[PDB]
Amino acid sequence: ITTMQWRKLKIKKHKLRKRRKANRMRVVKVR
Amino acid sequence: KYTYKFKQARAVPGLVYWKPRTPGLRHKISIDYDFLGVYTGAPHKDLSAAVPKLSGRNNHGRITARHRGGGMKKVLRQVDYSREKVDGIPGVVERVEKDPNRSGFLALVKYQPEGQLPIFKYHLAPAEIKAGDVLLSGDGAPVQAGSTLPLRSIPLGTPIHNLELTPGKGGQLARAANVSAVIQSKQLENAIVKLPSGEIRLINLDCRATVGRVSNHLQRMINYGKAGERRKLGWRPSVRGIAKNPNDHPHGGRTNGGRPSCTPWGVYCKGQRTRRRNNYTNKFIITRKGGQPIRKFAEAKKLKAR
Amino acid sequence: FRPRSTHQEVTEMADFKNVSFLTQFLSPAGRIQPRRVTKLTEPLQRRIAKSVKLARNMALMAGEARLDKLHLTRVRQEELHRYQLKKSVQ
Amino acid sequence: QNAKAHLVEKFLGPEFRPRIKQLKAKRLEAVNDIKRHEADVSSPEVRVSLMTYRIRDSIPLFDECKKELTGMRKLEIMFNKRRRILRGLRKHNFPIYSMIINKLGMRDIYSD
Amino acid sequence: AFVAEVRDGNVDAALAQVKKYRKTEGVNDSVRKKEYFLRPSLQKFRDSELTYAKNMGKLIHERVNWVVKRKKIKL
Amino acid sequence: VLQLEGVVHILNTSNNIVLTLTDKEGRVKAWTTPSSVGYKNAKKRLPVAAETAAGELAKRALALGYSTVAVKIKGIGTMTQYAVQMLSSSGIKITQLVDVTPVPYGGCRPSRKRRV
Amino acid sequence: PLYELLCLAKPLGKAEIAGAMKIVGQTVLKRGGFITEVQSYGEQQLAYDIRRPFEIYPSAHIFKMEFAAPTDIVRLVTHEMRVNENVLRWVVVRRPRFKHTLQELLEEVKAQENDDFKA
RNA sequence: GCCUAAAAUAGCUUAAUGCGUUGGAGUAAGGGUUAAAUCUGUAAAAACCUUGCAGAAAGCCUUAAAGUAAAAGCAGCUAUUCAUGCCCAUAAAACAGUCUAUAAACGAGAGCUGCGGUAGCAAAACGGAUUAGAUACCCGUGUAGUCCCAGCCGUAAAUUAUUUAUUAAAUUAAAGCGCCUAGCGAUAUU
Ligand SMILES: [K+]
Ligand SMILES: [K+]
Ligand SMILES: [K+]
Ligand SMILES: [K+]
Ligand SMILES: [K+]
Ligand SMILES: [Mg+2]
Repeated sequence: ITTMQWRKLKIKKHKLRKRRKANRMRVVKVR
Repeated sequence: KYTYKFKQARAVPGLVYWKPRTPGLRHKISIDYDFLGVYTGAPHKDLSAAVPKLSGRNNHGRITARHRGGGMKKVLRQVDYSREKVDGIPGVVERVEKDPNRSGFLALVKYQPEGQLPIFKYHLAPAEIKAGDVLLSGDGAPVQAGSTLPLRSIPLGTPIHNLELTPGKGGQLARAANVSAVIQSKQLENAIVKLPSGEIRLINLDCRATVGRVSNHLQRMINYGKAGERRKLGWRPSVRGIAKNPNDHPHGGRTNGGRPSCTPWGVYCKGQRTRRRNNYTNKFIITRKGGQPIRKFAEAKKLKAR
Repeated sequence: FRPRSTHQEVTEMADFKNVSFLTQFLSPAGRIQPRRVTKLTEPLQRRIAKSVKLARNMALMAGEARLDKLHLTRVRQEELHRYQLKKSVQ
Repeated sequence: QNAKAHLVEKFLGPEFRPRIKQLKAKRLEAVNDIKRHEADVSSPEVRVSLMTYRIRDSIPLFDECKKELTGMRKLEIMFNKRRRILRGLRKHNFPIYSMIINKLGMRDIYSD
Repeated sequence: AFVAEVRDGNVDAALAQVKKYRKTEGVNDSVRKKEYFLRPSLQKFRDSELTYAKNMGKLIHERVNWVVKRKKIKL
Repeated sequence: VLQLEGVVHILNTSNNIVLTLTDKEGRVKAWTTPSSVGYKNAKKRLPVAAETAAGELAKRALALGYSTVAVKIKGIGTMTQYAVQMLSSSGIKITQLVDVTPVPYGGCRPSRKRRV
Repeated sequence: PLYELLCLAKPLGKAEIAGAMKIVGQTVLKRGGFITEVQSYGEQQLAYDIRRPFEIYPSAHIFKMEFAAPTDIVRLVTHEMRVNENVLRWVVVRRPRFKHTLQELLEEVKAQENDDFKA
């Protein structure tokens, strides 16, 4: 795998982690 | 701090984790005395006495200690905190018993003086003493758990308990479950000792102490699951100050906490000091709990007056 | 030219007690010399290093030169002279 | 001073030796009945017996030391190897297979 | 602990000996290591760079030595 | 009066140089530093500041009667060269130079590297 | 196996040193071993001083003992050294079982037979 | 018989560092930056000679790893338990294989629960600077964590595909598998 391929995946992983933390402390999870 | 994960795990040995069959058993955690080898029967007949409950009432018949009374029958044990009687005679431990009046464990020791009958006594059980062990006191005894020696024959770093303030009155300082004290240095006629609360104090070198700790390491893991569990021990409920009426408590009014928190008699209870500034015992205290020097406490309002 | 001990001598005298013998493999500052300087086999290199480390634990050697123990050289020579005289008389 | 022969015997004996050496000495003596001749140490009867004895001695060892994972993995490897050896003997030489099972008190569960 | 005696007031000579002791007995190396912390994976890379520089210097002077041996160059 | 043998301790740790004069038992008699002479935050790292501090210490040492001294150096730095030379040229005789720089056998974790 | 004990004790009198040595010897004998060598080197000056909480010892008395005993003797000897307060530092090291290897013995046997065969 | 940077278990050593540490001596700074300041001191600090207490880590040897520990990984000293590796001398008449559908065990660092410990370092946090802004990089303090014991979690840019023959490698031909079929796009459902 190349550096370019790593960077393309990096952005999507960051977005998923951010959303999960927001729903960590909510009654109704946003999905 | 109790958490429900701790009870679910059911890891620590020596505890009884009651299954949540009923609402009053869900959070209940107790001590398993059988698994530890602790006797939980009746005390020795010649070292015990039955007494009535006082329920916090003095000779005038008025309540002086609140929230007491209404428990089970009370029986008291006689404990020999000073082993000066049996200095030379060795003792053999017969049993380790539980006493509902204290948080530690008591040990029953039999002595056999030459030319006399056996003698029975109660002693505060050290951390690692079991039935059949041999306990010794006085000069010529090893520095091991369960031995009582004067402070002049104890190493600095050895933990100790049941320390005497006065030369022969008896041990008074370190008694609670799983507590100990250490010696930092020894001067001409005094030793610097750190107490369980973190206070540095001067104690005469001719006082005696016991090597080791106290014999209950499961005290802080207990959880009473019911109100009635502490009723059986002899404790009564108490009412919050802000729940009462104005004629009963300073917090009585309809509003909650109109004034800073205080006792039922109006004394601030969130930091105001109660020890006497000019107490005679200031000459023996070097550092108070938290690290405050004695001079800072003794001379604090005198500077403000000046 | 400097003295060199034979590999047979090393295997027979490589012990933590023989501080004098072990000194030949230490630098003037008191550190262990590498194998490329001692000219020893790998098994012999390990034995010498372990002997020195064990001697340090027993206070028979110091990890480095010490300023407060500079009189030992005088002491060792004085002890050596007495021992030689005693054995010669005997 | 006189010589102490009783001291020499103790030193040359198994008294002053590690535990493993003493155990291994007993294992060899226990196979004196099934070996082919006085010096047989490699016949299938001897090899299987020695592996079985090692397993029995290792059971108490790992009940106390439950964290020595390296030793357990070695034991597991030998455990599987012995099964395949017995599987081969049964298919090709039943009479030898029968003797090993009878001597060691095993069960006939090594078929395919 | 290195002790350098001063003879005839030649302080500069004593200073030269002190520098030699530090380099020979590995005092400068200890100071360099303790200036700041590096992970074992980063320390490995640092050691490679230092060895690479040493090898380049050895190669350069190997070329010069051959010229001197053959052509008897007075450098 | 002037027949006094002393010790001069030089500490240099990449930011400042500290010179202390002591007797042979370890009791301090005088001490100097670049900031005590007039050189401040950024100017304390110059070789001129080290020389001035060394000269001032020598003047006090001679007044007290210390003419023969031994120099103990701790640390690796460039200021030690100038301080030692100034002491010799100021009239103080130097008999020995001793290096006592410590060396941990393992030790504590240093701080992280600056990502400047 | 064969073990060797090196002990550094305080420079006290002979009676105190003898008592410390006797304790180790009886421990070996009780377990079922025997002692081969007993030696003393007197008071020696160390490379650096041994420090106790309030004491400094620049010298010590050194003696050595060699004994053969079961593998359980090491813990017993270690306990005795810790309990005794006249001992400053100690170490126990294991030694080879035999002086001569099997190969060396065979060569001697062969040489003897050759002499007999020639005779 | 010896050896071991192998694993588990138990004892022991201290170079340096820290302090609401002891005594002596001495007086204005110490610390830090591109340049400064916050911060620590003058009510007696740093520096120097001494005293006490404490945790972590293992200079030279020391080098790859050449041990390969199965992989993750592994060098302060000594001993026990156990498993390897070396020499020298033996042993087997019939038995022992490769690969893995399925199943199981081991498994860095971070993280979670309880118990003990807390020097140094350091997420978060709070101040001083830099800058158009600095919510970052730099400086000063500094809690979890890093450490010990018992559990949970099973994730890495967590090594070169495995085996036979040939071969320094390579190349050539086979045996049993897993995975890929343009990219892009889910916290889909189970
Ligand atoms: K209430
Ligand atoms: K009110
Ligand atoms: K992990
Ligand atoms: K990774
Ligand atoms: K493809
Ligand atoms: Mg009401």
